[PDB]
Amino acid sequence: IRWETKSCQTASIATASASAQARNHVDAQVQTEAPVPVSVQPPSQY
Amino acid sequence: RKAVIKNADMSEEMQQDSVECATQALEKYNIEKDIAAHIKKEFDKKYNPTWHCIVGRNFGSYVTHETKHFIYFYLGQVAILLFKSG
Repeated sequence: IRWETKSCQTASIATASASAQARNHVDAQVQTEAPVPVSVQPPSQY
Repeated sequence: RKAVIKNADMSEEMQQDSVECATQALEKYNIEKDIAAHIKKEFDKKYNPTWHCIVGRNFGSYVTHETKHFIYFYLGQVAILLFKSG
């Protein structure tokens, strides 16, 4: 005959943002040098 | 100077653009590095990244390309190699 009223509640939760990324690239530039440290005719005496 | 295509794995429209772009780059720059830089950047913009370009008078190469995105051609005595990979 005794009806008791009760109130229930569950705990809340917490989320968080995040990200993923594959490997990254970057540019590059090269110029080949053309040095010619060469004389005309060295008179050798080997 | 005169454009001569030796090999291509590329559509006809992109082939002509590659030559045209290199031709303009060769007109504007003397330094091969800067010519290559022009060609690469233009292709990334129009045909999506990532392109690579090598310009020079003396080299050999062995590279891997994505299908329909490789050309090798001469402008006079200067060879231009352009492709996508990555």
